[PDB]
Amino acid sequence: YPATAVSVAKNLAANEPSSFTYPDTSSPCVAVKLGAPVPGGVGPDDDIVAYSVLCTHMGCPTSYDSSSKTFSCPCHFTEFDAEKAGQMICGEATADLPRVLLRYDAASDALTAVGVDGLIYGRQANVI
Amino acid sequence: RITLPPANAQRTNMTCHFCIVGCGYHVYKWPELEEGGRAPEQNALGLDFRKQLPPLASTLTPAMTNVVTEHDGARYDIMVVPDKACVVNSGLSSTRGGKMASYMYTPTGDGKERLSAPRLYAADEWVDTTWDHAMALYAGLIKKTLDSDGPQGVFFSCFDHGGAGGGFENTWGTGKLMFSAIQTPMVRIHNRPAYNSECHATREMGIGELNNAYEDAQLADVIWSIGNNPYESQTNYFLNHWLPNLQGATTSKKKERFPNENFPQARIIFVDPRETPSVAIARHVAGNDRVLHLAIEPGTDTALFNGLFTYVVEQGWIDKPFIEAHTKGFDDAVKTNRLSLDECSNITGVPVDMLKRAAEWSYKPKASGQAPRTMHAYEKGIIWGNDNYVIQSALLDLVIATHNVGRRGTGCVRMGGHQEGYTRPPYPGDKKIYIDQELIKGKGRIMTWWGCNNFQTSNNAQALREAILQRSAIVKQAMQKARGATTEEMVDVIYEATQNGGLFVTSINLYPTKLAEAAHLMLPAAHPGEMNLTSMNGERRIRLSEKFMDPPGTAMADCLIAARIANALRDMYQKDGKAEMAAQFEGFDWKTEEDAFNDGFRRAGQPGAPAIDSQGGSTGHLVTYDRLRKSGNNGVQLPVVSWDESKGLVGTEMLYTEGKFDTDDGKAHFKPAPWNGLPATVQQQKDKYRFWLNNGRNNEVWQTAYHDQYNSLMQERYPMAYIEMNPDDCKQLDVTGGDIVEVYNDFGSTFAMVYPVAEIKRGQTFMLFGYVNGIQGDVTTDWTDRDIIPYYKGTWGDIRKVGSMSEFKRTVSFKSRRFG
Ligand SMILES: Nc1nc2c(c(=O)[nH]1)N[C@H]1C(S)=C(S)[C@@H](COP(=O)(O)OP(=O)(O)OC[C@H]3O[C@@H](n4cnc5c(=O)[nH]c(N)nc54)[C@H](O)[C@@H]3O)O[C@H]1N2
Ligand SMILES: Nc1nc2c(c(=O)[nH]1)N[C@H]1C(S)=C(S)[C@@H](COP(=O)(O)OP(=O)(O)OC[C@H]3O[C@@H](n4cnc5c(=O)[nH]c(N)nc54)[C@H](O)[C@@H]3O)O[C@H]1N2
Ligand code: F3S
Ligand code: FES
Ligand SMILES: [Mo+4]
Ligand SMILES: [O]
Repeated sequence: YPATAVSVAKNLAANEPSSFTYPDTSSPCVAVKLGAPVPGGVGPDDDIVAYSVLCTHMGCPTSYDSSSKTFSCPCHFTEFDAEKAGQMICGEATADLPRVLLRYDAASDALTAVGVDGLIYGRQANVI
Repeated sequence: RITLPPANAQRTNMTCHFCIVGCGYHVYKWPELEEGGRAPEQNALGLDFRKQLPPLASTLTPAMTNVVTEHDGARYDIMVVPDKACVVNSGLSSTRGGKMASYMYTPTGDGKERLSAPRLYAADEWVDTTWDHAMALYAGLIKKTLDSDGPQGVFFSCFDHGGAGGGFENTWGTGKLMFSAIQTPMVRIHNRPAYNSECHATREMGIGELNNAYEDAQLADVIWSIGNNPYESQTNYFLNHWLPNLQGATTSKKKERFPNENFPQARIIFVDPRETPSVAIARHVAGNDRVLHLAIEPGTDTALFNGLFTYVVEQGWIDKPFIEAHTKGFDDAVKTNRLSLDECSNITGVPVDMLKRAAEWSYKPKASGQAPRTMHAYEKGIIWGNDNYVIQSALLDLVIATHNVGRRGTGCVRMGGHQEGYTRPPYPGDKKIYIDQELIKGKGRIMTWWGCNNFQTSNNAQALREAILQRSAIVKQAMQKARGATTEEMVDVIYEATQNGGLFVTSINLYPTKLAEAAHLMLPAAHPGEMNLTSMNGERRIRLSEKFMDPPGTAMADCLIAARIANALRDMYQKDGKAEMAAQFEGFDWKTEEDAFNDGFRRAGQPGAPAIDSQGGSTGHLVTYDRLRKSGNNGVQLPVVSWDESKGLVGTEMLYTEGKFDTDDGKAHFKPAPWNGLPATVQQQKDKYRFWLNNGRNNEVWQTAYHDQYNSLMQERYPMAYIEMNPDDCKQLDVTGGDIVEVYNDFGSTFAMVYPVAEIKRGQTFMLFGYVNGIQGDVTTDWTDRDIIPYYKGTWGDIRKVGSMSEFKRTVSFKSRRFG
């Protein structure tokens, strides 16, 4: 996997997702500072998480619902919990939403995507 | 990472193992370590994996693949994906069917605990044994019981459904063994305590419960979902047929079929005390103005329909010419079911304006002159409701008066649970017997649970388990005391124990299950793919699921386990010099499941065949595995009208299109539907306790969780049965998501993790039924209707806080499951 810099923590607005691609331009993802710590979250408040926005059920792009901190898929109504490492709350998928691993460098305050937990939709492997 | 199948990979057809919808799938099998190419012509999927696939191009994830190990020691990659060309699901896969590959047997996967050989309880634990030994003990006991007590000493609780753990081959096998050979009347069904139907009233009225096509849902002006949560329990029927109608995508089909007729935007009406994910999604798609949620008072369905019926009659919104020529008993029903909308509203709690709206959308003649086309779908909300027989009597009267059966776009049908696949000899008794009570009272020498787990699913289940566990402990002590005895001596020792209160228990399953707590013997069965299997779905579409792998160890098809039992009994009697007894066990000379298909389903109604009751009917002989395989996952809708080389199997889309019904005189029969309120037994708990204990399905969990219990993601999501509670009620009890509460009444006690749900009405709850950790059935009552159909949805109890479980709070999401 490549080491793609996503942004500096300071630039992530509270619960305001920021788009980026990983591990390539055909794989759309989003990073978000949840506002309250969660396991696996990084950053000064351990609340920054990142996911592939494509639903692993059939590939539809998911939208981030700020009020519930969940990702919703409009195609067959599957919903993923951004605070539970992408756990599927309800839906037709058979896996958690692919989660992007972010390395946070305190010195530079940088956030670098360095891996993915799970398999992004529409590809034999994460790295094409 | 995922391994693609080479373009020449073996491909077989597979119907989903689980729900009634029966979605079509393909199974790809090829040697492990052999990989297809990324170029489209280089893989059996014909998909371009050289570059990112676009959205909706495929449904494929690691859980949909696996590596099985065949009996010859060879390892094969398998991939189970939905079939885009199947008209049922159009390529859609639900979260349950999507796991089929992960739940196929492998020695290292989710199914590694499958039964690979007969198992025996010895030395206070389970050990593998052989089929010869197992049959020696099993047939031995059944033989002694038959010779001393007759058939009434043999008890069974067996599936009567389709799909995995059922099917036309398996129901014929077990039925022929139970009813024709053994001849025991002591048999209940997997989901009901007696040998009865969930649809006695609708059938007696002339309307079998699966009388339309899934396409009728696309053609409907209005759809009623009664005591049904379709998005979670019949997912793809709801998604591939219902929603497209609401979205306006089926209007061209309506236009092509019906000339000179207006088609208002489709609307949907739910009769459910609870606001479910189905309601929420229906509102999200069609808008609130096109959805009517009649959130009735629990058990008041009969009052609702009597009120609607009275109203459509007063308004004249009925099909008089149809009532006149094809029905009997209309005037009597108008009198016996009379109920004003104000009385109806008082009883049901449903506003009068809403009652009027529902009737206006559904039955008031359209501007063009035709009555709307309204499909009435119903399931366990009223089947396991306040008097099964009366509610259907009330509902069907409404449907019949408004000609909503027999017209395309209509129909009053069950939504179903499991798929169907029934072929059996007639039940050998004249009386309905509540089996669970007979066992509790101590009747029977041997009990065999076949393809079911009543320890988690019977009504008033705590009473059953305590009793079975007690009667079983007696046999256990005796068996342990006789360690070192011969198989023949052990049979005598066991029989004696049953003469002193004991009960010998056998389980024919895919897994040990909770039944392993009481069982003395367990026999390994095989599911679809490890065997060939036929079954039909909710529109009577029969398909063949093809074998593509070997069953674990010596596991075998249920119909074949039945033959193995019958031949061991025949042989034991021959050796005992009893020729007549040996003779009644002939007829199971089968080598493959296909032989059962030929012996039952295909002989139905044919000359020289025994009495057979088959959903395939008397033209079932036209069906063969080869013709079904050629029909693909679309198969054919029963009943088959004919077959020819050019057109193949030709079927029937909708029943009753000529106004001829399944009754003596061919007319639909109206019935009286008296409103009696809740049953005394249920009312007593309601008067004594605080919460209504609603219970039922969860989208992701399949039944008793026999496979799910072994799946890491499912374990982490639902580590305990959950109970949906109103937030105000939670605050009062001082509980939050992940806390454990005890639920109880006079029938038993149970527990669940709290799931705060804003949509739950105060004083009401919803608990996941039949689970492995927290058995909801323990608080359900022993009340059943006239045919012994349980009111599983009618119970009340108190709830108290037990404590907190940090792990549940760490891993379990308690966010809303209602979309939007
Ligand atoms: N409170 C309450 N109770 C309920 C209900 C409710 O709504 N509320 N619903 C009722 C209803 S509708 C139902 S459908 C019942 C279900 O009651 P059950 O039928 O007891 O539950 P299942 O999980 O369907 O049981 C299937 C069993 O067969 C095994 N099995 C799977 N495939 C095969 C196969 O090919 N062969 C064999 N031999 N075994 C196999 C599985 O491991 C499992 O043990 O529960 C009923 N009880
Ligand atoms: N995900 C999943 N799907 C399944 C299954 C599963 O285990 N998991 N099992 C399959 C099987 S065997 C079955 S039987 C079906 C069940 O299909 P459904 O019957 O659709 O599902 P249930 O949850 O049993 O109950 C349906 C609804 O009845 C409502 N209800 C409760 N009491 C009443 C009442 O008095 N009146 C009315 N009108 N409604 C009431 C409940 O609130 C619930 O929403 O699903 C099938 N599909
Ligand atoms: S058939 Fe299976 S649980 Fe179809 S919706 Fe029921 S993928
Ligand atoms: S493509 Fe997301 S729920 Fe199906
Ligand atoms: Mo059922
Ligand atoms: O069912």
